[PDB]
This record gives sequence, structure tokens and C-alpha cells, in this order.
Amino acid sequence: YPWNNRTQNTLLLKDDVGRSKPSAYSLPPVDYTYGRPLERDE
Amino acid sequence: IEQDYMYRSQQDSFKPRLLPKGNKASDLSYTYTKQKLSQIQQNNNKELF
Amino acid sequence: MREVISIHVGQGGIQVGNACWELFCLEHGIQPDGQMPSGDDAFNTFFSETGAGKHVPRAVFLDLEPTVIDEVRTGTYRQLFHPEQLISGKEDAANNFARGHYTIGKEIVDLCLDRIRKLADNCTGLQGFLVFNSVGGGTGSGLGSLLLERLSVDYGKKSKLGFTIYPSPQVSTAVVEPYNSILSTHSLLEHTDVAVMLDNEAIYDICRRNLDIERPTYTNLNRLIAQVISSLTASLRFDGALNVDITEFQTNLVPYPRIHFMLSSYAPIISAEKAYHEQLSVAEITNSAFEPANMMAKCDPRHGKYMACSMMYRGDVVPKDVNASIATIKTKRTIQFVDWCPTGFKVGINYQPPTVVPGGDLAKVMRAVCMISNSTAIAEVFSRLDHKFDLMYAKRAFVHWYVGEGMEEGEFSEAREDLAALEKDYEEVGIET
Amino acid sequence: MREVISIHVGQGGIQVGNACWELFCLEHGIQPDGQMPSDDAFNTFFSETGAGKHVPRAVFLDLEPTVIDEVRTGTYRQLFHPEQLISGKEDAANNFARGHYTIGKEIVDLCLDRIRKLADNCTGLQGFLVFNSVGGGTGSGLGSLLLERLSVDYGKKSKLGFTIYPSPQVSTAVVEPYNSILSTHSLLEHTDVAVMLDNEAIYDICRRNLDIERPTYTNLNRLIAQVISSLTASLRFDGALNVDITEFQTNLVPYPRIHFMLSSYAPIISAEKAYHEQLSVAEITNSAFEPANMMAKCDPRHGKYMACSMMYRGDVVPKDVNASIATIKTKRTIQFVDWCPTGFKVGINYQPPTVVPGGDLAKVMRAVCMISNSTAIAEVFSRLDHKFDLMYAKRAFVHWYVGEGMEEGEFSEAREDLAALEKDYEEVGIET
Amino acid sequence: PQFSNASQIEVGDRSEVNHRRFVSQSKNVYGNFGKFDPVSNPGILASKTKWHHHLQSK
Amino acid sequence: MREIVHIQGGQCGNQIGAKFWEVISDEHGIDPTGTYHGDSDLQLERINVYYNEATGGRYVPRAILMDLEPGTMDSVRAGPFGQLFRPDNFVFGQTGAGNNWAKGHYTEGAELIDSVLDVVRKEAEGCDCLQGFQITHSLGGGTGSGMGTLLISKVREEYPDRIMETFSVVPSPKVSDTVVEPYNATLSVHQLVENADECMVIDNEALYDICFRTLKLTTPTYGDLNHLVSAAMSGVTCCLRFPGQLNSDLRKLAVNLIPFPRLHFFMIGFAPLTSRGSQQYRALTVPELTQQMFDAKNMMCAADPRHGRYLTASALFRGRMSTKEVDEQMLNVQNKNSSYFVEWIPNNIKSSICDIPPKGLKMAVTFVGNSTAIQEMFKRVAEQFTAMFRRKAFLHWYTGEGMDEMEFTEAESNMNDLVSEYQQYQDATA
Amino acid sequence: MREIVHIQGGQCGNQIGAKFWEVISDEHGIDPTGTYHGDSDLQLERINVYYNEATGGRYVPRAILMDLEPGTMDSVRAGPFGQLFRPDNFVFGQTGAGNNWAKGHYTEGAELIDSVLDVVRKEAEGCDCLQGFQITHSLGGGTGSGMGTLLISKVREEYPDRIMETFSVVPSPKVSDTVVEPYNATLSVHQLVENADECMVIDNEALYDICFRTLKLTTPTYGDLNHLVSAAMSGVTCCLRFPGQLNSDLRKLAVNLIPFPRLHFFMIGFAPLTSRGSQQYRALTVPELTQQMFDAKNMMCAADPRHGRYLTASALFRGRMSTKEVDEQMLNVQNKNSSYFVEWIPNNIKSSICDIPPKGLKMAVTFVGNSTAIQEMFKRVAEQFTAMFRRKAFLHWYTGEGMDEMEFTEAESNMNDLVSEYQQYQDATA
Ligand SMILES: Nc1nc2c(ncn2[C@@H]2O[C@H](COP(=O)(O)OP(=O)(O)OP(=O)(O)O)[C@@H](O)[C@H]2O)c(=O)[nH]1
Ligand SMILES: Nc1nc2c(ncn2[C@@H]2O[C@H](COP(=O)(O)OP(=O)(O)OP(=O)(O)O)[C@@H](O)[C@H]2O)c(=O)[nH]1
Ligand SMILES: Nc1nc2c(ncn2[C@@H]2O[C@H](COP(=O)(O)OP(=O)(O)O)[C@@H](O)[C@H]2O)c(=O)[nH]1
Ligand SMILES: Nc1nc2c(ncn2[C@@H]2O[C@H](COP(=O)(O)OP(=O)(O)O)[C@@H](O)[C@H]2O)c(=O)[nH]1
Ligand SMILES: [Mg+2]
Ligand SMILES: [Mg+2]
Repeated sequence: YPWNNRTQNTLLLKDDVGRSKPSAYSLPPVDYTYGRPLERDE
Repeated sequence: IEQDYMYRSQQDSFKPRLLPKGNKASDLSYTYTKQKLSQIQQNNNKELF
Repeated sequence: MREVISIHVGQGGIQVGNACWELFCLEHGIQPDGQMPSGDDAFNTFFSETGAGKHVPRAVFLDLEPTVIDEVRTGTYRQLFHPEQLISGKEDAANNFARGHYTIGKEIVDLCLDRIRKLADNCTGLQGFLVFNSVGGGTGSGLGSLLLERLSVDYGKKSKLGFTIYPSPQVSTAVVEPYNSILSTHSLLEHTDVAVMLDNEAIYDICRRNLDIERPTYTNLNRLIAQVISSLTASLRFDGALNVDITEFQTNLVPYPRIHFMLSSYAPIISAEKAYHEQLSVAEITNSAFEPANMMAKCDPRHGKYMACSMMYRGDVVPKDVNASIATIKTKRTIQFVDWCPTGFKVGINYQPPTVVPGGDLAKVMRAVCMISNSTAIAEVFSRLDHKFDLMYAKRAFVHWYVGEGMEEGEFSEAREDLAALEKDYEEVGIET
Repeated sequence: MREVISIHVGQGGIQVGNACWELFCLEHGIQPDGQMPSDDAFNTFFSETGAGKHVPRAVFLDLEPTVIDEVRTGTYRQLFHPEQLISGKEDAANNFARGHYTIGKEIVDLCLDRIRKLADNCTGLQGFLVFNSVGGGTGSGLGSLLLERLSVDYGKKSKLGFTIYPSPQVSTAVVEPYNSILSTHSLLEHTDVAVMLDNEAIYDICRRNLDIERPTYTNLNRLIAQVISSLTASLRFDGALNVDITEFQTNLVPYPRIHFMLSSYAPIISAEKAYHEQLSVAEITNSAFEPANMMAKCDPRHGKYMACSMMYRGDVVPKDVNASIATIKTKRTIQFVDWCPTGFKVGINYQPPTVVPGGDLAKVMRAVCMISNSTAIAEVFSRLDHKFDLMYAKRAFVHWYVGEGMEEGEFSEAREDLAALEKDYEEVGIET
Repeated sequence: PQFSNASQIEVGDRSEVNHRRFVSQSKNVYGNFGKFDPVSNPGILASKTKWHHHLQSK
Repeated sequence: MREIVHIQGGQCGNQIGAKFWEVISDEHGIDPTGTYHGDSDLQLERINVYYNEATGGRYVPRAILMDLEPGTMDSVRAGPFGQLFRPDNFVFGQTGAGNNWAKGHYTEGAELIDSVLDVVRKEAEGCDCLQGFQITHSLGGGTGSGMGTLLISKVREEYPDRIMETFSVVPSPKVSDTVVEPYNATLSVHQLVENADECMVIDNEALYDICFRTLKLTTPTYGDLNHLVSAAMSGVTCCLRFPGQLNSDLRKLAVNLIPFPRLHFFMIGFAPLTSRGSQQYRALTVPELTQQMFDAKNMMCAADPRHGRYLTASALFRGRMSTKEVDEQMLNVQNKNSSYFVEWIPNNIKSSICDIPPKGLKMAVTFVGNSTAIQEMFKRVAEQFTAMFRRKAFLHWYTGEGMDEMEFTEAESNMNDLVSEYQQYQDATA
Repeated sequence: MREIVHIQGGQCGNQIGAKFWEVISDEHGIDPTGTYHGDSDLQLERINVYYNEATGGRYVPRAILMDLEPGTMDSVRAGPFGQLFRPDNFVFGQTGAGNNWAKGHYTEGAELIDSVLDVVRKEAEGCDCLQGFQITHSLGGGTGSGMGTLLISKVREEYPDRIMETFSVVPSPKVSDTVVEPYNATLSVHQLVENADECMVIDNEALYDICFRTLKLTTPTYGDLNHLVSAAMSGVTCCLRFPGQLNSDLRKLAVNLIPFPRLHFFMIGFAPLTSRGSQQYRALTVPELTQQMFDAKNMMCAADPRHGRYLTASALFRGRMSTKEVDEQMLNVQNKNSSYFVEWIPNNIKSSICDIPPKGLKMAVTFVGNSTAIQEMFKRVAEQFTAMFRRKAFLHWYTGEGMDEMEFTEAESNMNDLVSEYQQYQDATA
């Protein structure tokens, strides 16, 4: 799998071009609620 | 270049099978022993003529 | 019953409007074909019911070179628009202000204003107009100026909002942009209630730093602009604790009739990687909204005082946290306001969370801030464009092609003196009593 | 409500930071991904992501990306925020001029931006930690620049300098006296308190107590991390006698100039198989003041003591503490200066030290970490002064410093600064 | 005659299998944490840590 | 809508036109029979730019072929793609030119031009919305150098507002294939300088040098050279026929390129150009595209731009790449070669992007430049002119057909002028 | 990141590079076709230091081959690993230099160097952040000894800040292949002393002694010597490409090895060197490695390092080990050989470590020592030069190509000044 710019080993090996970055760590799947919720006063 | 890399990668992805069962006298004697131990009972079952 | 008419003229205007309408249709739920998916009545700001089923956007597309018009008509949005309002010319003005303002634009502004009148007749509670064009293009500048001067006498007191992209100091595509820019600013200095600063290198640095994109194209820039516009205009179509309409923009951002040029900012702008690790609280997000690198224009606010700042919070922001954050900004010393303005902050709140296009680069965030600031430091762009104009006009380069179109020699001189008047007005306002 | 930020600069700083942070995550139970599997003390060193993991309050600065991407590819990639691992371009290559006037200014501004948008998050700043090895170019230069900037950016906020000073005779560098003296001149008046952490003393400790003939830098960093954890456990754990970071520099610093202390830790016990013992409080505190047990190669018996503060962790009893102190002050081998009738500060913490699995230390129910200000510290300054004088006698290696934006006079200023420091140390210890 | 350079010093002894060649010491010491069940027996802990150190060395 | 007609005359111009039409047909996927067998729908959206529709679905070029001899016509007719042209557009005389500018432009040209003017005005009336004209000709011959400028003037008086470009092959002393270059060349350029809107100059010596060193061809041929120049000229109208991020048509190029009315001579170039072997080891990136296109090696003329300062430069990139990377590459190169650019015009580089790369290539750039370098060619040709004119050699032939030396004197005076006020801006400072 | 570009010239440098690229490709898992076939991920993060990316994923060296005889080029291309090089990087003359330093430095070298300057500037601009240049050559030749030194002079002129290092195969008198060696060696060293930031000398006599003694191989060859030098030259850049406890790049080595700006000549060695029929036993622990280090007869130079006092030393260990044995052994060497180390620079040894051992070894080391011993080689070279120069033998060709006795007399005066000022530091006391 680890040939040149297809798969993930590290950022140097990913070596992205064009539009964006390939995701690295795990990331939440699609539509996670990022950051704190708020407005609890009970 | 791309096809050669595909071939090399798909071949490198396959290796880790050892499963040692060298078997000449070990398996010959195993067959003999299992045959004896199994067919003793089948000898002591037969309906007499 | 609130509605606004949007005009996209020029290549930059059309390309920005494409992303703008993608964002609006996705935000309101309408499919590209226009049909309602399998009422709330919140689309009246930007769409009009056809009577049964689909909806029609309140936009007019105009340009003299039909490439982008053909692209739109062959794209996935063939069914959305009104096949008659997408007016396309025959030959492009070729970055010549006189060609667009005197030669070919004259027989197109007639049908353009006819379409505007037709839309306004259907409109009932019309709030105003949005105009989208680039200043570094001759046709864009000339036809924008002609259309605005026509509207100023056809309608009069109705508000106009100008989203014009001024050239950057170092990075630019043409060779004659400054001539067009100075002529267009001469034309629009006294015709629009507001103007926004949207130079390209600022958003380039923005996307290289925060989004950390390496070679983004115009699509990302237009998407960011669309995000800004949607954040600005969500208050007219969504319920909020602090409802704000367009009338409370020039009310609070125009201290004197001449001073009406602002610069914008938006936050947060974070990919999925870095927002997974960071707080996204109101205080920090508004602190980042004011830092020297997130403005939409290349200006140094530490080189001038502030006049008026208005920001809209969109999401679930709490007014108490807003007030605490504003107090912290006041106690901050690196930011200073003009003496005759004790309070200059206009905060707005909306409950509707930000929306993200699928396949985009932005991450879904439950708080957002759109900031519009008028400050004394904006004079630097006028100074640099004036200096560049003097550099070319020293030996009258490229003048004769404008002259041969019918153009007279003196408008360069009077635009120069008008820009001098504008800069001296800014300097006189910026002084302490 | 109490937060502290640590700054790591230099290769040695990064390596020691790796060890200290793995120690903290082990101690708090945060599995290296950050997510807690299956309180509120972690707020001292970590910040909640909101739902799930935690983020350390540290920034890593280094001009050579080798250590940085080693960290980013190691097993601890999951932990840190991707944009706080700030990597420069050119390592200073043991050149103070490069790290302080040449290429450090293009990174110090971004570092200060990171500092501000980290500190604004917190509210209860007692102070900051700084890790650096003075025997290097980039670490020393960037640390000095950062301290000089922060002294005016924040002012009264506390700073803790855990510098790595050169060893008395072993060395991996050859031009390290120059950067050491320059950084000492910079740091004399820019930090609140600093510690001595020379490598030779720790080498002696690990060969003597651990009975290991194969120690490397990993053991060094693990011992230093244990020292840091013992120092900082009082901020996040209940103890019979709590102590704050602000309770340190108002007690160990008699005069503003003298703020360089030296540490010790006990009992450092190997895990071979034995029962060892129960490690009585009296005997462990006796071992703590053993001159050869000191974490720095400074002989206390050659000088006088100004102050001593020790912290016990475990199930230590104050009566045992006081009896042990009575015995130590009864002992004649160590003496105090006349104008200090008492010089002891004591801290107690209920939390026993945490043992790192796969490490060298074994689990123990008592431990003590001691930090002392003593007069005999002047010897290392004197020997480094002779070190630098032998080199500057004929202006060796001076020319590349001169040609990289450095003027020539400042060596004399550093020399006279060390002269003033040694004279102050000599005169403070004189009998009234 | 053999053409060109045709070196044969062979500085590497070769034919050894050092499968633990590219293992970084920093990572392998700082993040192994293998086995070590929560047993309170000093002898058991000592045996396990001795075996762990032997593996780290080899 | 948005179309340009093509007229070719003389041997060299006819060959340029034939190879250009073959290249365009291959690019748009049209077989020699005139039927369409392309794949992309976008390949046919603006087929009307260069072609006209006929009964049955066939496409025909809007080209006109003219000369005084039928050898070129019936040579190109039997060649590949030779049946595209409508036969009624072939106009040819029978007297020949004799490489005599006066004889071509005065004795037979006046009587012959009626048919070609009629057919070109018919095409201009028939076309939807004409923008300009394009003419391919050589300055070293008689027939081309005469009737080219003749048709230029004749088109001009009734189209003063439409734009017009001439791909003119200039003669050079290293490669001289005739003995009467200076006379006819200066006579033609005398009227080109006052009537032409754009003129791109091409040098055979430069073509030979580029195909020898960069291309590393063993046996270069006229067909190969014609293909090179055809590709270079086809690259100009990339965004005019295909969509692009930053559209820039011919009039946009004109307005961005012309600072003064009489300065409309340009040098062009194409990239990437790789040899047979090195292309295997090569990669494709915008930095190396920019480096190759800004190499004075890649220029199509013997003039060396390192000996002068650029007035205006332009680059038509084609393929899918982001705008900024290109644009700050232009910024960096302008900063690095600031002394080689005119100082009182900031940001004198034009960038345009088209989204349809050439067939077989991922991306390609066409460079156009107007710089003080071309004064060397004018000085050289003027020196040859005055050397040949001092002894009045070859002059009696011209003078025997109603010619006289006075307009020769004004032609040389105008050339000396052009040189003087073209060097004037080189040392001009703000 | 912080890559270094390779430039080699002359037959000596060409053969040196032919084996350097072999060793580097073997270390990094690259075949003759530029195809990666490694196993670990650590082989690729820093591969950009020596290689550039091409389409399809191939890595190609950033090496520039320069010479005057095409024979070396087509000999080295036909060999293995010759396809890695880009043909555009080959630059060679057609007339040769004939071991004439004057002809190579004044007549033909200046004429030819323009193209190689263009290509080296192209590479230096292409690289993201230039770290330095590294050169390999010999002073026993003419073309190398001239054009190298000229190239160093000029590239230092353009890049006065970036570090640079050169390796010099200096001639030896006992085994000498030219009577012109003193002349061109003196001229080239005079040129190099004020230009090269680092210079590292190699002696074929010492190489022969090593391969005869410690390898116990009966028949050495130039390939074998090139392999030895390539191993040493690969060892120096270990931690620059691979992680370790204490990374120490070329700039670090330069800072720590040179006391005074005019003293930048180095002698080196490698360890361990075992016999070909080495029995399988034990392992190379630190004590024997550091003893074989400081065996003075292990050095790759004919100079006897115990004849003088070491100004400084440097060790690059390769493999996984602790630093305690490192520094204690270095102090032990210091204390046992305190006579060989000058006293006013106490603790004068660089220690650096890399975690990835050489292929087929568990532990290895490269030693680079700056010692007062090289003065004898300079003394003998100067003696031979003045003996040959007193009666002006072979001088007339050197005078026939534009220069005179002034250059020779100033060069020998500078050489004597260098030797004298190098010797006063030997007997200087603290
Ligand atoms: N933000 C943004 N600006 C653009 C985009 N495309 C073009 N521009 C700007 O538009 C300016 C020039 O105008 P054009 O886009 O070419 O179109 P125009 O203003 O109508 O003028 P013409 O080209 O003659 O049609 C350039 O300086 C660009 O900065 C885009 O996609 N996004
Ligand atoms: N305690 C400890 N000190 C170390 C370690 N590694 C290096 N050092 C110290 O670091 C000093 C040399 O500096 P470097 O390790 O190169 O890092 P630096 O201080 O930033 O210097 P640079 O090379 O410029 O990066 C040595 O004198 C050591 O004392 C380590 O692992 N543990
Ligand atoms: N590229 C190219 N150039 C040509 C060709 N035929 C002639 N030429 C050029 O035209 C020049 C001679 O021009 P000439 O034939 O007298 O022009 P004419 O009188 O208009 O036909 C020579 O210098 C050639 O370089 C051709 O097929 N291809
Ligand atoms: N170690 C080594 N020395 C070499 C090699 N080739 C040539 N030499 C030495 O270089 C000297 C001759 O140099 P020369 O070929 O004239 O250099 P040039 O003129 O630049 O090609 C001889 O004394 C050889 O000892 C080689 O491959 N390895
Ligand atoms: Mg346009
Ligand atoms: Mg370092």
C-alpha cells in the first residue's frame, strides 16, 4: 500500500496537492458537533 | 511504472504463512496409531456370521 | 414580505453569484430544479413562488461575453432560473471603461432596467439592492456605474449595497486595472450607501493560513464570499433575539455621507483537523474576529482609528457572553477608537446555525461571526491606487485607446482631484479635536 | 481554576517534554489518543475538548523539523494540537547569533501569538515552565528571546527555568561555553527561578542507585519528569499541607539576583526482585541530603545553605517530618548561614508517586523531592568562567559570531556580569 | 577483465537479519507499555520488567 | 458570433495556413471529409468560430487562398485535409511575382485583388459578428510582401474598428534564401507599421535553433517548423474557443499589450517543449513552465531580450491549475528581473487561464511579448537596405515600373524614426 | 528540506559520483530505474534531500556531470545506475584540457562554464531552501583542478552565505602520475583556500595501505577505492537524513571544527574495517570502534597525525547506543593522549549520533579530524614546486596561455604564508 502519494503513513508521504488535505488522525465520521454546546440553565 | 508498482505491491502484501507440518514418519505413525485406536472398537463390534 | 433584488454583472459577479445561489438553495432546502422536496415562508427574501411548486430566484445575470452565461445555462442550474433574465451580450468591452460605459452598454442597460422594473413590480416590501461586480474589468466597472446612476434616479431613496473587488497592491491580473478602478470609484463615490473591500490576496492568505490550502482556485474564494453574504442576510429570513434589517446598516455605519467604505471579516474558518481540538467559544471567536489577519482586505488597522463596527453572531450565541467579550475588547489596548465615538459597536444575534456545502472545505460550527468595520485606515488603498495612476499618467500611457472611444481627457483629472478630496476628508475626520 | 503552560525549546527540551508529558498522561489516566476510557485536576495541565479528549497546554519550538516530525509520527501524534508543534527552518548549529539575531525573529512573533491565544483561554495563571538546554545554539537563543519578550508582555507572571547546564568535564559540544555564558547573561534578570540539571550528576545517580550499566538519555528524561511531577502534584492533588508555585519564589529567593537552585530526589530505587524495605521517612530524608546524591555536581559541604524546601508524597506523617528535620539540624556536616535561623519549607501530598510501566523506578509509598539554594553553586560559574577565558584569550571561533550580526563587546559584558554574580555569591555567605 | 568500477570490499557483513533496524529508540522506549497486568507481587513485576528490558535491548 | 476569417497568400503563408487548418481540425476532432467524430460535447460548442455549416452536417473552413501561381494551390489541394476548403475560394493569377514588390503590388495586384476583395467582403457580410482578421505572410518575397500589405490597407479603410493580426515571417542574414529581402521587407513594413493592429514576427533562424537544441531532432523539416508555428498561433485563441477561469480574447490582449499606437510588434513562444528522451525524466509543473517560457531560448525570433527591457508580457496558460500559483510566480519573476522590466509600468504581465488542455498534454502555455529587443532586427535590415541602396543596385527594375526613389527615402526615414522612438522609451525614467 | 546539490567534474569526480549514487540508492532502496523498493517508511521522508520527484513516482538525483572528454560520460552512462541521471545535466567539451590548468581555467573553462552555470542556477532555484553545495574532484588533474576551482569561486560569488564543502584527491609523490602535479596543485589550492568553506583531502597511498593491511585482499582496484571513499562520504551526511539523539548537520560540523577562517582542511577515516574472510564472532562494541578510530595509521591521508597536535576531532556514530560510553571513552582518549591535543582548546571532540546503522552493520563510525599534521604535505608539495620552478621547466606552456610568473610567485607566497601561520598555532601555548 505505501507507494508514493496514495495511502497514509505521514504528512511527508501524503504530500498533498491541489484542493485540500487528506485526513490524518481518525476524525469523527461525517457531521460531528464541533466545540461546546451551551445554554444549560436547568 | 504504475502497473509494475501495482504488481509489486499486490505481491508484497502476501507472505505470513508458515504453519509448520513437516510430516513423513510423524504423520505415517500418526495414521497408524489413529487407525489402531479407532479400529480396535470396530473390530469389537462385528455381528458374528 | 421582505425582498431584495440582486444583480450580478461582470465575470467576477457571475462567478461569485454562482456560489452564492448554490449556498442559498442548499440553505433553504430547494433542489437545483427548483421544486420543493417531499409552509414556513422564509424564502420570500430571495425566492418567489411560481404559484404551484418550484421557485424563482430574485437575481439578474448580465455580461457582454456569453461564455459564463452558456456555462450556467448548460450547468445543473438550467431549470432554476428565469431563461429570460440571463442577459448575454455579443462582444466583450475588453477592459475598456469607455467601451462599456458609452458604446455597447447603452443598448443593454435599457433591457436591464426593464427587468429590474418587472421584478420590482412583483416585489411588495422591497428593502433594496445588491450589486456584484469587479472593478478591475472595464465592462464590469462601466456597466455597474451606468446601472447605479440609472437606479439613483429611477428609484431614489432605496438602499444599494456594493460588493466590489478592488485590486491588490502587488498581485493582479491585468495591466490597466487602476485606470478602471479610479474611474469607477469616481462614479460610485456618491451613488451607493455602502461599499465593501474584497481584494484577492487577503482571502489568499486567509485560505493558506487557516484552511491551510496550498493552491485553492476561485471556487473556494467565491464560497467564502457566499458564506459572508448568507451570514449578513440571514437576519431577514430567520428569527433572532436581535433582529437586524438592512436599514440598520447605513444607520450605524455611515457617520458622514461621504464615508461609506467598509471591510469585512468572518469566523470561524477551520478545517476538520484543527476544530476537533479547539474550544470555539464566543469570547475567543470574537477575539480572533478582530486580529490583524482575518480581515477580508489588505489593510493595517493599527495604522488608523476605528469609526464604527457591526458584527452579527449566528448560531446559539448568548448576549451575556457577547457583552463580556465586547468589554474585554474595550479593555484591550492595541485597538483604539476615535474620540468622538464613545460606543461604536452594533451587535446582532440569530438562532439559525451556519450551513456547510457537502464536498466543501468548511467544518460545521454552531457559532459564527460576520464583522463589518469602517475605520480611518482605509485611506491606504486609495493612496496606493492614486500613486499607481500617477505613475502611468505621467507620460499618458494607454490613454489614447480610451480617447479614441469618445472619451474626453479631463475625467482623469477630475477623478484625481475627487480622490484627493476623499483622502483629505478621511485625514480631516481622523484628527482629534 | 489553576492553569500552567509549559514551553519546550531545543532538542533536549523536546526530548524531556516527551517524557514529562507521557508521565502526566499516565498519571491522569488519559490514554495517548486523548479520549478518557471508561476529578477536574487535569485542568491544571489539560483543556477539555468538550466531548472526549484533552489537549496539553504546551508549545514545542525547534528550528530543525527532525524532532518535530518525529513527534508527529510517534505514538503521541494523537495528543497535541497539530498547529502548536511549531517548526522553524534552520538549526542554529550551536551558534547563538543565528538563534538570537538572525532567524529567531521570524518565529518568535508566531510563538508569541500562540502564547497569547493559549493564555487567553485560561484564567488562573500562576506561571509558566520553560525547558531548554543551554549547551546549544537554537534552544538557548530562542529561550532567551522568549523570556525577554514575555518579561514585558506579561510582567509579574512567574517563570520556571529548568535549564540543562553543561557537565563539569564530559561534553558533546566544544563551543558551548560561549552560548552558555551569553545565555546566563540574558537569563540573570529575565527569569524568576532556575534549576541546575547537569548530566554528570544524574549519570552518577543512575549508575549508583539503579545499578544499571546501560543508561541513556531516556532514563535522564524519566528522572527529570519524575522531579517535575513531584513538584507539580501539589497543584492538582489534596495534601495535608498544600503549597503553590507562588509559595516557592517568595521563600527560596533571599535577594533578587540569587535565584539558581539545585535539586535532589529520593528514594530512587531499582526493581530487581527484592523486598527492599519500607523506606522510613528518616532514612529517606537522610539520603535526600547526601552530597553525592545531589542532582547537580555541586558539593554542598564546600559552601553554605541559604534555603531548602522539600516536598513529601505518600502517607508521610508531619511528626515524622519534624523528627527527621530535628535530626538533620542536629547533624553537624551541614550548616546554615547565620542570618537564617530557619530555612526549611515543607510540603505534604497524599498522592503517592506513579510508576511508569516498563520504567526503571519501582513503586514506593514514600517519596521526597527537594530543591535548595546553597552558596557552593559559585564553583560551576567559576569553572565555566575559566572555560570561557581560555577560549577568548586568543579570540577562537569569535569570527563567525561577529560575522552573523554580533558585535564584539558583549563578551566583556557577560564576563563582568559573571564577575558581579560571583562577588555577590561570595559576599552573601560571609559571616556578619 | 571485469569492466567499469566493479567494487567488492563489501563493508557490510551481510546475511544478517536485523528486522529491528529502523525501530526508533525514542518511540520504542517511550511508548511500548506492554503487558504488566495489575499484580501486586514484587517478584512477578520484577520478572516481567526484566523480560521487557531484555526485549528492548535485543 | 465571435469569429475570425483567415486569408493566406504566397508560398510560406499558404503552408502556414494549411498546417494551421490541419492542427485545428485535429484539435476539434474533424476528419478530412468534414464530418464530426469527437467525444466531448464541449468540443463543438463554438465550432462557428473558425468553421461554417453546410448541407448534410459538414463543416467548412472560412479561409481564402490567393496568389499569382497555381503550384502552391494544387500542391496543398492534393495533400492531407486538402479537401476542406471550398474550391470557389481559390483565387490565383498566372503571371507570377518575380519577387518584385512593385510588380506584385502595382502591376498585377491592382487588377487581381477585385475577386479576393469581393469574396472576403462576402464572407464578412455573411458572418454573424466579425471581430477581426488574421493574415499569414512573409516579408522576404515579392507576392506575399506586396499583396499582404495591400489587402491590409484595403480591409482597413472600411473596417477601422475591427482588429487584425499578421503572422509575419521576417528575413534574417544567417538564413537568407533570396537576395532582395531588404527592399521588399522595408517597403511592406512601411505600411504595416501604420495600418496593422498586431504583428507577430517569426524568424527561421530561431526556429532552426529551437528545433535543433531544445527539440533535438536529427532531421528537422519545413513541415515540422510549420507545425510548430501553427501550434504557437493556435494557442492564442484558446479561451476564445474554450471556457476558462480568466477569459481574455484578442481585443483584451490588444488593450493590455499596446501602450502607444505605433508599437504593435510581438515575439511569441510555446511551452513545454521536450526532446525524445528527456521527456521520460521530466515532470510537469507551473514553475518549470514559467522558466521555459521566460527563457530567451524559447523566443521565435533572433532578437535577444536580455539586451533590452520588456514593455509588456502575456501568458496564456491552458489546462487545470489554480490562478494564484501562476500569479505569484509572475510576481516573483518580475521582482527577480526588475531591471529587465520597464520601471514606470508596474505589473506589466498578463495572465490568462483556459480550462481545456491540448490533446495529449495535461497543460501548456503560450507566451507573447513586446520588448525593446526587436530594435536589433530593424537596425540590421535597415543596414542591409542602405548598403544595397548606396550603389542603387537592383533599383532599375523597380524604377522601370512607375517606381521612384523618393518613397524609398521616406520608407527608410520612417524605419529610422521607428527605431529612434522605440529606443527612446528604453532609457526613459520616471 | 535543506537539500544539497551534487556537482562532479573530471574523471576522478565522475568515478567518485558513480559510486556515491550507487551507495545512496542502495541505502534508500532505489533500483537502476529509479524505482523505489524499500521496506521501511523511514527511507522516504528525507529522500528529497538528494532526489527530485518526476511524473510516475520516480526519484532522480540532483547531480551535474561536467567534463572535457565525452569518453568519461559515455563510459559512466553505460554502467549500472547510469540511467538515474538526467541527460540535460551532462555538460562536456570536445577538445579536452590536457592536464593544463591554464588551458582549463583561462581558455576553455571560461568559454564552456556558461551552460553549467545556467543549469546549476536552475537547480538552486528549483530547490525549496538551499543548504549548500558539495563538490568532488582531484588536484592531480588539469581540467578538474582548473574548472572546479573556477566554479567554486563564482558560485561563492553568487552565494556568499550558503555553506559549501569539497573533497580533494591530492597527488602524492611516491606514487605520482604527472610531472605537472606541483604546478596545478599549487594553483588550485591557492584558488581553493579563500573560496571553499570546507575541504577534505584524500590520499590514494593511505587507501592502498588500508586495503592491503586491514582488508587483506590481494588485488585492489579503483572501484574498491571509490567504494571506500563513497562509504566515508555517505557517513558524513547520516544524521542530516536520518533521526538520532543529536542531529548535527554540515553547518554544525563547520561551526565546531574550524578555529580560524583559513584553517578548513580535514583528514578523515572510517570504522570498522574487517577482513573479507572475517570469522563470525562477537560484535563491534564502542571500545574497539573508538580505538580503530584513533589508530593514526587508519587515517585516509599520508600525513602522520601524531607528527603534530590535533586542533579538534569529530565523531559520527551510527547505530543505537548510549552516550555515556561515548563521552567517557572520548575523555579517556583525551587523558591518555593529552600530548597529541593542544591544551588551549580543552574538550576538543565533537560527538554526534545517528540511529540507523549502515547496511550490514550493527555499529559504525566516521571520524573527521583537524590536526596540525597536514603541514608536511604542503611543505613537500611546495618543495617539489620550487624545485621544478627554479629553472622554469614546463613553464612555457603555462605562459603561452595568457598568464605569467606573477601568478606562480603569488601562489607560492600564499602557500608559504599558509604553512607558517598554520604552524604558529602548533607551538602556540596558553
Ligand atoms: N473574487 C473573484 N474575483 C474574480 C474572479 N474572476 C475574476 N475576478 C476578478 O475580476 C477582475 C477582472 O474582471 P473580469 O473577471 O475579467 O470580468 P469583468 O470585470 O467583467 O471585465 P471583463 O474581463 O472585460 O469582462 C480581476 O482582477 C479579478 O480580480 C473570481 O472568480 N473570484
Ligand atoms: N537531559 C538531557 N539533555 C540533553 C538530551 N539531549 C541533548 N541534551 C543536551 O543538549 C545539549 C546540546 O544541544 P542539542 O541537544 O543539540 O539541542 P539544542 O540545545 O537546541 O542545540 P541545537 O543543536 O542548536 O538544536 C547537550 O549539551 C546536552 O546536554 C537529553 O536527551 N537529555
Ligand atoms: N516555415 C516555412 N517557411 C517557408 C516555407 N516556404 C517558404 N518559407 C519561407 O519563405 C521565405 C521565402 O519567401 P517567398 O517564398 O519568396 O515569399 P513569397 O514571394 O510570398 O512566396 C524563405 O526564407 C522561407 O524561410 C514553408 O513551407 N514553411
Ligand atoms: N581514488 C581514485 N582516484 C582516481 C580515480 N581516477 C583517477 N584518480 C586519480 O587521479 C589522478 C589523475 O587525475 P586526472 O584523471 O588527470 O583528473 P582530471 O584531469 O580532472 O580528469 C591519478 O593520480 C589517480 O590516482 C578514481 O576513480 N578513484
Ligand atoms: Mg470578460
Ligand atoms: Mg539541534
